[PDB]
Amino acid sequence: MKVNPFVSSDSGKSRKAHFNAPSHERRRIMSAPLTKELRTKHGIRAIPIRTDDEVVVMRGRHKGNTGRVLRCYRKKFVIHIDKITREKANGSTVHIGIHPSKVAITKLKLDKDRRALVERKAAGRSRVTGIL
Amino acid sequence: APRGNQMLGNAHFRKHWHKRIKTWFDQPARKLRRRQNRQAKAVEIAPRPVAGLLRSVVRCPQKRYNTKTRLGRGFSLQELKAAGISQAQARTIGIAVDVRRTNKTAEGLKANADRLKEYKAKLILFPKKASAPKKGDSSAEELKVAAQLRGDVLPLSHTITFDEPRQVTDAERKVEIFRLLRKERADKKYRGKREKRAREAAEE
Amino acid sequence: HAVNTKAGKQHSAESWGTGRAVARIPRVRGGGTHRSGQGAFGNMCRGGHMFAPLKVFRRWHRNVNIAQKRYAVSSAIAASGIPALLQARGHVIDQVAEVPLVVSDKVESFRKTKEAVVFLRRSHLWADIEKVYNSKRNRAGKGKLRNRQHKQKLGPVVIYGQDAECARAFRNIPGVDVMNVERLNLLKLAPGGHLGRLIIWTESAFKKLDTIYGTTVANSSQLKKGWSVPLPIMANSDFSRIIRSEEVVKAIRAPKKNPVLPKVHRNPLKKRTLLYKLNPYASILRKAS
RNA sequence: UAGCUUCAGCGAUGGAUCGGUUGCAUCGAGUAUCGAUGAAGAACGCAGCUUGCUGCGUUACUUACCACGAAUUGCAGAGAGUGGUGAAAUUUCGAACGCAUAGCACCAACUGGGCCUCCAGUUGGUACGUCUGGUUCAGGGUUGUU
RNA sequence: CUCAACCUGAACUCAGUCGUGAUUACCCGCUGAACUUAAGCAUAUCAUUUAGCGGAGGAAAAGAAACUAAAAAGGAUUCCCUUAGUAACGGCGAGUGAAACGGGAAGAGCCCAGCGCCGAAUCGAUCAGUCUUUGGCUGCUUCGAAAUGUGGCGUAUAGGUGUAAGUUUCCAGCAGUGUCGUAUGUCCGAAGUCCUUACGAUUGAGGCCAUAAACCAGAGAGGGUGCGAGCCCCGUUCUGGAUAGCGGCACUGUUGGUUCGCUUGCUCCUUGGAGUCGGGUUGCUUGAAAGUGCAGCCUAAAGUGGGUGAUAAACUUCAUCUAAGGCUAAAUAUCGACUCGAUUGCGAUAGCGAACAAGUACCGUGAGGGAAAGUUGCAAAGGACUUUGAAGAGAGAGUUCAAGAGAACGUGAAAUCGCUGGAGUGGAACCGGAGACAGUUGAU
RNA sequence: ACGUUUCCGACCCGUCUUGAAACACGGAUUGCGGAGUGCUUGUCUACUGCGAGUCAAAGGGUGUUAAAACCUUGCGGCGAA
RNA sequence: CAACGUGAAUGCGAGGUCCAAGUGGGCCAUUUUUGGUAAGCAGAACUGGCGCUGUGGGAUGAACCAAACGUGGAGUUAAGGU
RNA sequence: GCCGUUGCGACAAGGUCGUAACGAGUAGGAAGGUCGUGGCGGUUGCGUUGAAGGCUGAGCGUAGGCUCGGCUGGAGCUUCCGUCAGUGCAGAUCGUAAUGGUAGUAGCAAAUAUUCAAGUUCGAUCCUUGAAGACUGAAGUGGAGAAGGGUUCCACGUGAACAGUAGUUGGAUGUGGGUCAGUCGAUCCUAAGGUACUGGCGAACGCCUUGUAUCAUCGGUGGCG
RNA sequence: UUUCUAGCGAAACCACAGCCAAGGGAACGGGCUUGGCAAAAAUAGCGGGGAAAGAAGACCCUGUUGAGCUUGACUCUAGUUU
Repeated sequence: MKVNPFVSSDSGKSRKAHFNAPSHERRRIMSAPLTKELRTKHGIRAIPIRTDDEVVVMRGRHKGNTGRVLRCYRKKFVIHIDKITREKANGSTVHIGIHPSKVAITKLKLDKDRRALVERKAAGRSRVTGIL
Repeated sequence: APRGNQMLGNAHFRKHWHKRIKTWFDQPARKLRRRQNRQAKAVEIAPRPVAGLLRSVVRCPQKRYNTKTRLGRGFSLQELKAAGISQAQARTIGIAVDVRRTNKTAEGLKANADRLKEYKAKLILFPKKASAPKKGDSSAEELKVAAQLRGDVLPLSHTITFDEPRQVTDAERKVEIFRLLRKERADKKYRGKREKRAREAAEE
Repeated sequence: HAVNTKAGKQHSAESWGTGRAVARIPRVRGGGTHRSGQGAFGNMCRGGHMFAPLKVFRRWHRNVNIAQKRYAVSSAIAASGIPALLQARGHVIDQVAEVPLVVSDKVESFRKTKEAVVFLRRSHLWADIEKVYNSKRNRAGKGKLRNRQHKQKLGPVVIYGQDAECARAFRNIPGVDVMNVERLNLLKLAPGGHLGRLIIWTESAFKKLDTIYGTTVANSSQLKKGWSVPLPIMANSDFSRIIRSEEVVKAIRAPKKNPVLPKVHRNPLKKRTLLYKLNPYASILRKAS
């Protein structure tokens, strides 16, 4: 149970915040878990997903498929993955949106900022796990 | 249309009372707010007592209450002089001063003088500048014991005592109490008429 | 809770009167919108004020006698010591060692829900927590929409005497409450107003019980000025024992049956045997005839 | 036979009911911050395509700076974009201020018309009341001096 | 008559300021109804209230006794409980109606005029230095305000002189040192998407060494994810950590200013608000009753004087304050504004008028009036292509768990209506009781 | 059994009214909404606790599943003349 | 205080207190009866009815005759009839 | 015979049973309701292998209503114990939304009037061209303006809605285009009148006077410069 | 015009419905009792009935309901005279 008097356990408030969150907050909301191997490799559990990452679908009708994430449609709270597509009536091809919480990251797109973020998360995890 | 045996109605609801309505849904909130204010004041003025100034001992005005005592606004100038404290010293030491109250009886003056003396005995005075203590200033191991007092300073005691059993005396038994009371009433009632009769006799 | 004092009364509505072939309800004024000419104000009208709008100054809270509160708390505590009442209230106490269940003061030293769960499981109180887990469900009705999404069973209540911050070990276990013996809550001792909550007493709380609630001697309580355990109006509360006691058996008279009535009136004038049974001389008279 | 009524099955018209819910109602808590440095409100305008709503003000669905760190998305398109926000900017009416109140006019400089007494443009200024001080004054109102 | 002062009054696009207009929940001053009740109605009541006008703040106002009272007395203001539906008012009808004492929240005291002493010791602009410069400190700067008196002492507890004792600093800034708060930003966090099964999709069911066991739990609040999730994600717990900023404190340093005071005893001197109070009358107002409060007109003071002590007046015992000048936080009110947390409230005819391009569409010249309107699907995958038609549209087909979920799309009631089959059918039809027929259903 | 056919019975409900099937009024049909309530004050009654007492107010102390619960009254209300 | 003991018929349990609803337009009939020429008119007395009430009969009817009512069956009747 | 009420009674039970008599009812009063509805504190369970909701056969109960079956539907629902209530509709010329018979009915009849051939079109009484016949008849059914309207103006497309028949046409609808001033007006002057300043009044927002009420209200030639 | 046709297409009203005689009844029935009777579906007229529709009688009365107006009604008042 929450103890912070300034954190609301109101379902309506939670839903309103979730569905009106700005882009930078939707970035945090659209987080995906690392696979077991990558988790042991990097020391972190989950990270805000990013374009050009590599993931594997863990649930749904496309479970088991792998590919690179093309777009993070934050407005629609979904990510488009490479090769995860269907055909419209006319024949054109459309990517199927997948919620990042239902995939697992297999490889991180790392740059200066992403490396710094992963280092921060790993250090914090080490600290808290040592304390626990 | 009241019917049968009833108590005649008396409700005062003929005004537009819906415009003036007061609810008490914030009573616990007000309680918590006042507790928080007391805590903040205690932190601000520590180690001084939270209650604030010391108050005097008083007798309730009317004869319906004059057998009781309660806390007063402060100490009279006569009381301060008897206890050997200046008004300015009392102000800086944290003693309430009642500039309006005046003493007309030795017992009432002495009760508050004793209260002031006891407070002065219990008082702990910190150095004005911590480095250099002065005269009248409390000692270091005394200052180490200083703690904030909560509630009224020198709270009064409202316990009732019973007089010790004694022997009934013949002088006590021989008095006519009812006749004495009636005699006092008659004397007070007829004082003026007797004075008028005496004046008329003197003129004659 | 209350409705807005001006709800349904924000229209400059007037009645059309008679002669217009419509009901005399007040109607919205103006034109050019569908609202114009529609009924207003009345509780029968769409958009009007409800009947007797609920007011905010209703009698929400109650004054409860302190003596009756203490009586209720004591009765709940006493009922917690009856295994049958716990089963009736639905607690699983099949393998519980004893009722009341007193436990060593070490439980007050717990700091981890792992420790608490191990203690419960070894004490055989995990059946109640599993029943709570199975009992969690969706609440039926509008309560779901009002931050009351789920309904689930209540588990045991651990009562401690000297808090070594032991409640932390128990907070996260569903259905398990924690209380301090000094301030015992009737709302948690008898949830739903029903007797027989399952209580885990620590040694300190069990020892302090007498100090707090006193005994049957008047003014025996020290932390409740003038309070003492109430006396019963019936000494022996089992109705069959008195009935079958030797004194009552001696006084009682032997049981009887329902009185028997003839029920059916037959026709001796038409029959022979009945008439002769009632009047044997009739047979002699007929013989003479 | 048809029509009418009725029963069973099927289908229309209609939008009741049920199922939640970024909405509403009430209770409680914390804070004190509008305006001539131009408020509240109104009008008009601003987007590559965008009427309305929302946002913004001629730097006009926003500039700068700082934090985070890869998007926006309907189609295009090319330290993103979000959040904070201390720098800069903030149209016209409006207490609304040159006078009037949907119009016209005065002062100064500078620039252009070739010159300029005449035009045009830009900039700055010209409201009512009031306080303090300044300058120039009026009155046999009182007084002194020639 | 010349010149020079003062007084009074002007003009300035003179130098520098200030006011106006908004907001309504609370606050302060005015103005001020009627409906209604009295079973009629005029006093009364509604009500010293809707409506109208003006003026502020974060609170406002009030406030340090011309008080309460009659004890062995209390001692500013504000607020709560109680006093109490009491005293009292009232066509004494209907009705109205306080306060002190008592228990508590909070508590903080002071400044003038006058008398007296110093007597311009005081102050604003401007100039020049100087600093930590949206403001401060210094002056032979130059002007001006001020003797029709600015400043210092000093105000009912008085006060002052002298004297004897004791005792003697205080403000504001800057820098540092820590100590503590922040509805202040940013960053950081424990454990299964494990096996079997179910599903369109699992979070659903079962199993995960162990006597006590999948694992975490100081985290089993909430939300999202293909209804169901502590363990998939954001989050939650850590009376959370790191970091930057704001503050408050305590101590050190340092800059500027400032301190002949302060208390108690003795001595001598000294000590106060006028068209105001009070009185008459008039009107309103109050529970205030031979006048509670306010105001108009007339009258109009005194100095142990004046006010008050609730029944008016004289003559008497006293008691208690010191009016006609001023400042002052806290406890208190209030969601109108900004930001938050909740609920035994409503669940789209309900709840705000407004869950949605709602104070919108639309209406009225205007003041103003004022709606209806939520729902495809997990995902548009929003029906390619063939075929008839000019087209709407239809017949195939495809997508989909599903389209009889196909765009006005969740569900899809009743009224009403069309078709197919059966049966009845002479100016009503429906209905209760009792059979028959058709039909339905049961038989170890 | 809201199907058909027979025999008997069979006037349209609500309302005011002495009297309604009425040539008395409302009602074309269906869905949804729709009316003895809240509070203050009395009285009686039922139940519960204590009992010459009882209830305690504002308030204070505590309480973090903290608007709850728990503790707390020279004094106050009602009662005891 | 001492004695005496239930003194007409028939039927039958009796008494007390509190709280409160609706009503406060009535109408009809045998007999008596006032006003009126009379009235299905107006006003009274006793009792019974309708109002509040269905049922058999009077072809029909608020009041007339019979008789008052749970839901069914058998038998017998009332008024009335064949 | 059965149901229930009343009285009495038996039984170790807020219950069962026995027994005798009884059973009208408006206004009204009580009692029972495992009759029904929505919450809360608890308790008992069901659910994408199908909840609520909806339609409707086998039964149960004197009744209020309830259980089950079949179909539709797609996410919630429920037993029992206490307690609470925005708790039950046939009416109120009730509110609101929708729908019938009337009924393919009343009706679409003032302003003289149209016809022929052709064009376009899937399609022409109604659009266009030509020919004919009529009408307004210059105080017009003509040509232009003021107020008002605000794009209705012009061109090209048009399928639905609208044009109370129709429509290929349109003041409709979609996409574009269009208003050029030294001389035409406004702009300038004042009329009736309005509204400011002072002044007075007013508790106040502000009002009254446009007047010797108020009033120190300026500007013109020239010289000098 | 109506009429018939093509196209288009309302409203009032509606407890349920529509043949009569007499009876009795709220004293003038479409329904009730006894009789007369009683055969689809319709078109054009019609104004006897539906005590037909329009409107909570504008006539009369009641209400301790109003309003306009008047005065020798009660109580006040601007203004004016002293």
